[PDB]
Amino acid sequence: DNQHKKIKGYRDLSQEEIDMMNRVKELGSQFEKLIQDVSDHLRGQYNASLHNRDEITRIANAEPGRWLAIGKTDIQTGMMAIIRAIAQPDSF
Amino acid sequence: DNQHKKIKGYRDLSQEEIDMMNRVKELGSQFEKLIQDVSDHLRGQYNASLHNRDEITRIANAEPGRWLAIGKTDIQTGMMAIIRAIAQPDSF
Amino acid sequence: DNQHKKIKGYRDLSQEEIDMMNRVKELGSQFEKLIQDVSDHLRGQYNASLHNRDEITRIANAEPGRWLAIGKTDIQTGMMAIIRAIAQPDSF
Amino acid sequence: DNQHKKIKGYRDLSQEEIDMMNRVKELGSQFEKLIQDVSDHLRGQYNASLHNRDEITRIANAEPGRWLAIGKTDIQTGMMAIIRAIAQPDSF
Amino acid sequence: DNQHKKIKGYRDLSQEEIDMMNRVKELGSQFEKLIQDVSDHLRGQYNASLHNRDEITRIANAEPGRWLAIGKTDIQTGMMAIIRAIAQPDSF
Amino acid sequence: DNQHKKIKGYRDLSQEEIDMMNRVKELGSQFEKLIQDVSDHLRGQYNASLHNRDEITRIANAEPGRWLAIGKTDIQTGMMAIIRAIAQPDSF
Repeated sequence: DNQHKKIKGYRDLSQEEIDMMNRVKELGSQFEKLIQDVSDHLRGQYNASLHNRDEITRIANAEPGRWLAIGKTDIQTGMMAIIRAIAQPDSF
Repeated sequence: DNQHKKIKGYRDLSQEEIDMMNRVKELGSQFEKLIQDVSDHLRGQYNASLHNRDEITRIANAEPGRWLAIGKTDIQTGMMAIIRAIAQPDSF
Repeated sequence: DNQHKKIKGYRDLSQEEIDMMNRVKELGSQFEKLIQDVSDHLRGQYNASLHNRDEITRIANAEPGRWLAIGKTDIQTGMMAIIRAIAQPDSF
Repeated sequence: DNQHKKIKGYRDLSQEEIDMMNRVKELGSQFEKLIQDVSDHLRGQYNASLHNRDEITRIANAEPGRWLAIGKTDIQTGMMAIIRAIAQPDSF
Repeated sequence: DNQHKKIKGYRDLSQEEIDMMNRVKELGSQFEKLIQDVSDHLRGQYNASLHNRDEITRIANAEPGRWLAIGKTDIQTGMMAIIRAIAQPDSF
Repeated sequence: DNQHKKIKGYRDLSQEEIDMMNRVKELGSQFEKLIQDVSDHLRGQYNASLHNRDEITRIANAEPGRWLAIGKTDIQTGMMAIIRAIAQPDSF
């Protein structure tokens, strides 16, 4: 379909550009694995700390699940910006 | 000096927590290498395209150096948020 | 070349999806025109105010060129996020 | 009440400045309509895909509702920054 | 344990640097108090307005709890960036 | 002129709402003073370190002026979001 040629901003890309975009994506998958690992650590920390009210309150005050979510969003939009720097669409 | 114990929010950390923070940092160094690589690609692209006004205008309109900078800032603040999710400082 | 099929995350798209992505892009071009208009207003404001030190200091303290730049970056990354919500790449 | 004169940062505005602020707001309402349209598309996509587990998993992995929400927040804060570039409050 | 010396990026800090970091943190606690105050105002506003459908719809359309949450996240990441400007870790 | 009534989104405000907005602004001026203080510290640090190439390279690698600028932008947009949570404009 060459669907991309139907989207505004399309630019033809070299293999080097594609490889660089794929590299950002592969590095991102390593961050995704790391984030899943941190999330499992947090789930365990909470489970172990059940019934310890002071530690449950400490975890709630630290808001680690929220901070992990912020980090995930920043990593992903950062990847998107690096890829746009490579792909260089001809649109605003 | 135990300087960190002089900073508000200090919490004692386990080795697992330190290892996880170091992992985020090591993955970040891979992104830093990737960003330096993209930046060199851009420098070459501009050099090759000197005197080709239409392509110099295309590069200026795509603003790839700006987009790369945005991506770097997002990757770094994302790392900071994941590390805070691990370290869990006891402060706002 | 079907270059996009060489990029990780590729998904086939319907015409409706392409139309929606093009609509975001067209609305973005209206914002780009608006931002260029505001930038010209600022250039005039500064020119008129040359030699009026108090008003030059007021403009420098308000930092309108910086705020306009922040707005441009937010509009553009917002467009990128809406387009990802439509295109739904199969990658992190 | 002239309530705005009770808020720090107040600056008197010209009609041109008000018109420009209203234009950003009107362009924003077009983006709000577009975002509502994308949200309805997503609701349909999910409904059609109910019982197709592989496609429900694809949608959940793509997180399009989250990405649309990120785009909405960026469009709105971008509007706020362009308006501050026009209005130029005399405060930090 | 000198745990911080086990984290990459560690740099020794002066008392002035620690005092400056503590000041950012103390100013942050004032913002946290302010945000809690605004949140209580919103809870009251909603309670008073129960049964007034037009005003409940106005509040839902204004999304003040969402905007307050965005402000909290920006204040906190801003604090983190100022503290990094002071602490100057030797890592990406 | 009641200029604000000419801007879309206008809502009448109570004195409590105005006081809360002014409080955010006053707390912001304390952050602005703190940021100016950190900026002066950085200027001194650089001056003292002139001719010490290793320390000049350390400062350049830490990018503290950039991080301080990021923090300033986050503090200011955070203030803007808290104020919108108070003022609750009737527009997107």
